[PDB]
Amino acid sequence: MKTFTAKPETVKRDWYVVDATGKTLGRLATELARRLRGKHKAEYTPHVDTGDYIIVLNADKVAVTGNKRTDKVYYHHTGHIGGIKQATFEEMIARRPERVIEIAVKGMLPKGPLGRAMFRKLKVYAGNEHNHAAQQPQVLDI
Amino acid sequence: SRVAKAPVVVPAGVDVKINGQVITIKGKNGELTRTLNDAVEVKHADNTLTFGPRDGYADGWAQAGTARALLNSMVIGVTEGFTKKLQLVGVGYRAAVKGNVINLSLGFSHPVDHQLPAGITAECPTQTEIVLKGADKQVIGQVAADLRAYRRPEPYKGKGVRYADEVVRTKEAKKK
Amino acid sequence: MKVRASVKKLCRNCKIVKRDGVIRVICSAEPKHKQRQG
Amino acid sequence: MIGLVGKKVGMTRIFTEDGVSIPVTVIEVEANRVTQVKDLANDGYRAIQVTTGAKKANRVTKPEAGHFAKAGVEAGRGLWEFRLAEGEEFTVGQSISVELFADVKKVDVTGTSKGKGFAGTVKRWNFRTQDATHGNSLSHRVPGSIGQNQTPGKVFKGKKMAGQMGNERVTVQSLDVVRVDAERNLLLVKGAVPGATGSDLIVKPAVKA
RNA sequence: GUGAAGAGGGAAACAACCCAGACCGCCAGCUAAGGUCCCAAAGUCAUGGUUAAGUGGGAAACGAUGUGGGAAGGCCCAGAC
RNA sequence: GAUGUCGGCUCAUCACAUCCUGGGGCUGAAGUAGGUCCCAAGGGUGAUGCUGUUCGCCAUUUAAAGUGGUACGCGAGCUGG
RNA sequence: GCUGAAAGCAUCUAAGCACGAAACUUGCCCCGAGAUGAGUUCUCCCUGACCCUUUAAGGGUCCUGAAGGAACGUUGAAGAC
Repeated sequence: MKTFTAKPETVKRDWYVVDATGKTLGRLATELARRLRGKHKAEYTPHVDTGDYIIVLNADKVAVTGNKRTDKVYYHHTGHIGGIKQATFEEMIARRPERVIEIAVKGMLPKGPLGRAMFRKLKVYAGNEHNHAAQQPQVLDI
Repeated sequence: SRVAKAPVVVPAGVDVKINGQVITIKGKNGELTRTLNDAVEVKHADNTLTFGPRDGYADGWAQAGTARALLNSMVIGVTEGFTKKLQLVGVGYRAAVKGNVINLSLGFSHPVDHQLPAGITAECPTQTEIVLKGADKQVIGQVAADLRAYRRPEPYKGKGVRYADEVVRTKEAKKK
Repeated sequence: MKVRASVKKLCRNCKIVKRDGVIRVICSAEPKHKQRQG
Repeated sequence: MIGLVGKKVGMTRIFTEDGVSIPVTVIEVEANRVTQVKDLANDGYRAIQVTTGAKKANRVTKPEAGHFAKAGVEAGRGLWEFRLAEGEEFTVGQSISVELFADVKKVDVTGTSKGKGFAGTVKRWNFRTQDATHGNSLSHRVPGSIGQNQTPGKVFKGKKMAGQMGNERVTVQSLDVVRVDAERNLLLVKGAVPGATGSDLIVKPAVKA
């Protein structure tokens, strides 16, 4: 016999909704990533995406400990010689509430085409209203 | 701590209102309120307030002492308020109050007009005097500091806006 | 303001205070006793 | 506030009685016809879409023709949008004329500059030419060095080089309004504006003032 | 001693460091150095402390009421600070 | 079994131990001026006589004529004193 | 700087409340949904059959070809092409 492998055309994916208010950023992000990758399923197979669709609400209310709210810096480079640009956690929340959770989860996911496909299943929202009522998400507590 | 041990005496005519952490004081001078820190136990008693630390909070005594001081200032606030006296020193330095605005002539090329906050009223006995009245100690101190900052007392003649009870300690340039 | 690695009291009126993680000497009698450790 | 769409007619002078010559650009501003009003509820922002001039009925496609017919206006030579401030409102089919600028006295004129084609670095970026003599070998107008050495190992992005010059949208700010002539559909602004004669110009009240 | 003339695991990568020398095959198990939130396998482990700087996760003489302890002192309820 | 040297030229980019402009404390800071230290890279920071010269010294400017890194930046860009 | 304990006092800091520079982020200008995360509004146009099977988001046949676009030509203060 050969070890069972998941088939991309027959995997079962479910929808969940998560409220991010008050949650620690990293401790929420790890759980989000492990469910996006599908590591909670008995059918987990490294080369196929078996994770679920997760909806995150109230991304602007996510919490961090210590002085991270003013001291965590987000660097990126534009590609030009001046280039280096930075933003603190507070600035990111004021401008992009969703971006912080998105990039934390992205940093916790495998790199490569499959990892990007996995990240595609994450729907992050600043408010507590989403447009995906038709997919009937289940309430998931993290 | 041992500042916080001494309870504050609630006199007649003033009442207290507590919702766990946010507190309210009402008296003849008016309305004062704040939210105390999460580590201090506000506890009204027979016409007194007693303050103590909570549990699981390090440095709860320091916060208790701060809360005791603030509430003491509130009680002294809603009754007879607070007063700050400012003096103007220097030739041509004048002050005048126009309703809710203080007009200062401090030797600039432009007029200086200061807008008072909600609870503060000003009154100029002379042009070299500014008397401030209000219930909030912090606000009146802030307003006095803001007025002082326009022309700080320089150390060669003491010219500028000073608190009435202030020492300037002038000095001479080199000699002669 | 004196910026030094070694800040000390210089007279009886000078006092050590730590403001925002910085050791400072503030002195009520002599203005040139002000010091910050940097 | 909104602006209007005109066309660059040419450039002349105005003589003032006190013996001053003012170089002016003559901008013909016909009636601008509002063809669509965009609002926050439907389009997510507030703006009006205007048309001006005329177009040959054979050159207007039934998509464009139907869009014009909905507004009930005649076909123009194009469509432009102006972002609306909080105060003003307009209605579809309304026509706006040049006396909008009756009391403005500074405008911002936007147009497409004249196309210079593929231009060298001396013309495009004001690079200095090298020696004309003294042994110079085939290198009188070339750019010279373009990078450092192994340590960068590459040419930095955004380096100034030869390429297309002109034929791009350019705005000139804070132009004096010299005359508004409603009956002639003329606006006269002090100075030069981008673009060749007969090209479209967008005139707006000065944003910086 | 190791490389030379040695593989493999670890050390982010990294002849010569650590554990440990590869007869061949197995979709068997068990361990060493290193690990057990996630990338990336396995503790979001139990119990007590200790640090708040991101120490951890780069630096000295030299400074400082930053805190967790210990052993000794002086003063003092007539009354210390 | 080849990594062209110096200077100039054309073109640069970055660091901050900031020359100028900006903020501030101390003065043995009256003002005019400064001195010294702290913060701060947004922009700007001479063209000439001699010398192959970098430099230097001049003679006049300027708001100021910064200092270093970049194969002492740059010869499949140029010159070659 | 203000109020303010620890550490009867004090103390810009610990709770809390203010300020403050050509830096920063905007505001001025340009590009920009391959922004694969490819978005938005208005408008225009096509609503005939038949057959064969593996049956599937299947393939042909005949009639039909619309909105539009291209080609070609007269050309351009557009442009190497």
